[PDB]
Amino acid sequence: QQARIEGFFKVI
Amino acid sequence: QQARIEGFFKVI
Amino acid sequence: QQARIEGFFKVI
Amino acid sequence: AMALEARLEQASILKKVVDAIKDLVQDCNFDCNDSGIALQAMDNSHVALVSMMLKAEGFSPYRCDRNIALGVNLTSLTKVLRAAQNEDILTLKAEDAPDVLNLVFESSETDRISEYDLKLMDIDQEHLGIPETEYAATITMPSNEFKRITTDLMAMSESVTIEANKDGVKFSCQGDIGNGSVTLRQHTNVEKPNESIEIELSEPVSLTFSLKYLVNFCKASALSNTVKICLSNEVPLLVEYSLGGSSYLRFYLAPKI
Amino acid sequence: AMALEARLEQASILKKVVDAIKDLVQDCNFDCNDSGIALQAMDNSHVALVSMMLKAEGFSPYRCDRNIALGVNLTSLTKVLRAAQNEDILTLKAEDAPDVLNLVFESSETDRISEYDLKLMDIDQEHLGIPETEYAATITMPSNEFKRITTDLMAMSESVTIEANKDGVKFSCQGDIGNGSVTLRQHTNVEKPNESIEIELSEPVSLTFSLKYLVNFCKASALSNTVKICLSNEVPLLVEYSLGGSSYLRFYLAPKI
Amino acid sequence: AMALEARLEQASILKKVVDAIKDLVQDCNFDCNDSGIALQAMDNSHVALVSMMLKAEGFSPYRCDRNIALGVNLTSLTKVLRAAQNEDILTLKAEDAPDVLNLVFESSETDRISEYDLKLMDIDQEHLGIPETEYAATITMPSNEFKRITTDLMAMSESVTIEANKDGVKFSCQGDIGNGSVTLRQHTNVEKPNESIEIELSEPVSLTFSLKYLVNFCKASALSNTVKICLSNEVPLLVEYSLGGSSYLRFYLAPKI
Ligand code: NA
Ligand code: NA
Ligand code: NA
Ligand code: NA
Ligand code: NA
Ligand code: NA
Repeated sequence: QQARIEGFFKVI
Repeated sequence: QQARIEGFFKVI
Repeated sequence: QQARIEGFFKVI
Repeated sequence: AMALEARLEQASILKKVVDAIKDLVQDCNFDCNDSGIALQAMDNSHVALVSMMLKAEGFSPYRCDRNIALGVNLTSLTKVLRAAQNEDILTLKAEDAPDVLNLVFESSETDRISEYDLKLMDIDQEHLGIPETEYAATITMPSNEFKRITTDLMAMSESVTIEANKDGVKFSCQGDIGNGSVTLRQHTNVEKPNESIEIELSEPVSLTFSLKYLVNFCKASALSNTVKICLSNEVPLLVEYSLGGSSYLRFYLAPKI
Repeated sequence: AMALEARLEQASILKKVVDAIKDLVQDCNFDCNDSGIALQAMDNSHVALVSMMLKAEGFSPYRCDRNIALGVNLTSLTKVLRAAQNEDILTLKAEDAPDVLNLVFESSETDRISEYDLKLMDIDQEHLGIPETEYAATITMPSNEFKRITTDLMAMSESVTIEANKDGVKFSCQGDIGNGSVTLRQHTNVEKPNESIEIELSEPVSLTFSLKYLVNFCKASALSNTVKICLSNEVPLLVEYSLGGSSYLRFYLAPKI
Repeated sequence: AMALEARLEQASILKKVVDAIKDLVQDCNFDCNDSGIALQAMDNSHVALVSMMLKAEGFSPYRCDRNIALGVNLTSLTKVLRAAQNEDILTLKAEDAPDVLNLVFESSETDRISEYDLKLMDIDQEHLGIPETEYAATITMPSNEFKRITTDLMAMSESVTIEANKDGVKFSCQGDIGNGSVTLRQHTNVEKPNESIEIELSEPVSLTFSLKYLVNFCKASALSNTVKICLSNEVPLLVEYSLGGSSYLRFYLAPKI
C-alpha cells in the first residue's frame, strides 16, 4: 500500500 | 450579445 | 461481399 | 472542351484556402467567371461573411468560357483535396450547368495521376454587397502573432475588446481568472518587414468581438505572412489575408452589441 | 545455454515489424528454426494472411539449436518492445518449450540494460500453404505513395477496384461524394529508383478490395522504400515488403466477391 | 513601486517550471523573499512533496521589498503563461498583500506587449520541514533516460522496485505480462558528461514506488539534462532537478509499504 507524504515531514 | 452578419450588408 | 482468407489456402 | 478549365501549378494554395474556410462554411458556391474563382458565404452561424477571390492570373492557365456556379459541400471537397499533395499540379474542370466538378492531381514525384468527379449540389444563396468602407483604424501585423494573441486570449475569455488610438491597438479581455491585454504599437523592422506593425488611425474606435471566430479566421495564417485588421463603428471587423497579386481571403465579423 | 539466442545490432527492425502487424494480429507464434524467425497468422477478422520471415543472416549472430514456437500476445510484446530504443542492441533468448521470451536491450547512449521476461501463451494455429502463383499483374511502386493512395481513397469509400492493363494500374472508388481513381503508369526514375513504377503485365486483371485492410498493411511502409502489389483472378492480393537479403513481410488479402 | 518586481530575460524557465508541477498541484503559494521565489506543495493526492526555488540570481533584476505569498491556481496561471513565448521578457509584479499577480510579457520578435492581472486566492498550507538526509544511495543520470525508463515500465506495472548495490541501480517490475528490469551502472562519458551514470553508494537499499508519480516528475525533464535520484530506508525518494546556480526543482515521493 502507498504511504502518505505527511508522515515523513514535520510542520514548521 | 452577438449581432448577426446580415444586418450589415445589402442583398444584390 | 468480403471473402474469408481460409478458402484460398490449404492446411499443412 | 469543358466551359471551365483552371490549372494550378501547385495544389497547395487551393488546399490551404479550403482549409481556412471549411470550419466556418458547410456548403457554398464557387463562382467562376473571366476574372477568376470567387466565393462568398456566411458562416454556419451567420455571424461572419467569408469573401474569397482567386484571380485568373494565379492559374497557369485559366479558362472560363461562361459563368459557372459550383455548389460544393466543403467536407466533401476536403475528402478529395486531401488526395492532392501540395506539390501536385491541379486542374479543375466543369461543364456548363455541371453535375460534377472534375479534379485532376498530377504527382511531381512519380507517374501518378489522381482524378475525382465530385458531385455538386444546388445552393441557393443570395449575393451580399460589400460596401466601400473608410475604416477608423487598420493594423497590419504578422499573421502568426495575430493567431497566438487570439488563441491565447480565448483560453481566458469568450470576448475581446479591440481599441485603436494614438497609443496603438489593444486587445483586452476580462474573465474569471482576471484581466488580459495585448498591445501592438507602430513598428518598423527593416530586415524582416513581415514583423512590422503598421497602424493607420483616422479616428479612435473600440469594438468587442467573439474570440472563437477570430481564432477560426487564423486558420488562414498559412496563406499570408501578414494580416490586416480593419475597424470602424457600425461595420463588421474585416480580417484580410491579401494573397499574391489581387487575390484575397477576407473575413467580416459582426460585433457584439 | 538456451536453445534460441538471436541478436539484432539495432532493435529498430523488430520494433517496426511488430508495429506493422499488431493492428491486424492479436496473438501468434514466432516460429524459430535454423533459417530464422518466421510468423504466419490470419488477421483477427480472417480476411488477410500475414507472412513474415527474418532470416538468420539479418541477426548478428543467430543461434537456434532446435525448432521453437514462441506464442505471443502482440499487445503484450509491444509493451516490452516500446522500452527498446531503435538504436539499442536487442537479444532474444528462449529455452526449449519456453514459458517466457527473454528480451535484453542494451542502450548505445549510456550504461543502461533493460531485461524483460515476457510470458508466452499456448497458440494452436494450423500452418497454411502459400502456393506458387504466376500473377496476372504486378506493380512495384514507392511505399509511401501506396500508403497515401489507399489512405486518401478510404476517406471516400470502403472499397477499391484495382485494374491492371496496358494503360497501367488504376485504383478506383465510387462513393456518396462521387468517383475517384488513381492511375500509376510504367515509369523509370534514374536518380531515385524507389520512385520508379515497374509494371509486369501477363494478362489484364480487375479485383475489388477493402481499403481498411490495405491501409493497415501500409503500417509496414517504414520497413521498405518500395512495395510490390500482385494481382490475379482467384487468388488473394499480395502486398509485399521485401526487406534486406531474403527477409520479407507479406500480406495476402481476400477479394470482395 | 510595487513590493515585488522580478524580471526574467526569457519566460521559458517559468513556463517550464509550472508545466513540470501543474499536473501534480492544483493550487499553491509562491513564497517571495530576498532570496528568490520558492514553492512548497504536496501533490493533490498527498503522496508527494514539490519543492522549488528560483533564486534571485536567476532574474535580471529581482526585487522583493517585503515577503509576499502569492496564492495561485496553477490551471489559471497556465492559461496566462501560455500567452508568453519562450523568448519573451517576463516581469512579475505584486503589491503588498496582493489581490492580483501582474505579469507582463514583451515579444522579442515584434512590438507586442501582453499584460495580465491574475486573480490570487487565499491558500492556507503549513510549511513542512525537509530534514538533512544522508542517503544510502544516489544516482545521477541523463534526464530523458529516466523519463523513458519510468514511462516504459509504467506500461507493464503500476509499481517499481528500486535497488541500489555494488552492481548498480536496478528498476524492476512484475506485472500480468511478465517481469521487467532496467539496470544502470557507474559510467563515465568523457565527451558527453550528461550521459554519465554517477552512483554514490553508502549502503545497499531497496524501496518500491508508484510509477505514475515518477512519470509525473519527468515532466521536469526539459529543465535539466541530468536528474539525481536519492534513496534511503525510512525517507521519501528524492528526485532532484538542480538548475543553474543554486535554483532547484525537487520531488519527494513516499514509498509503498
Ligand atoms: Na493529404
Ligand atoms: Na520599433
Ligand atoms: Na519507445
Ligand atoms: Na516516365
Ligand atoms: Na504558448
Ligand atoms: Na563505462
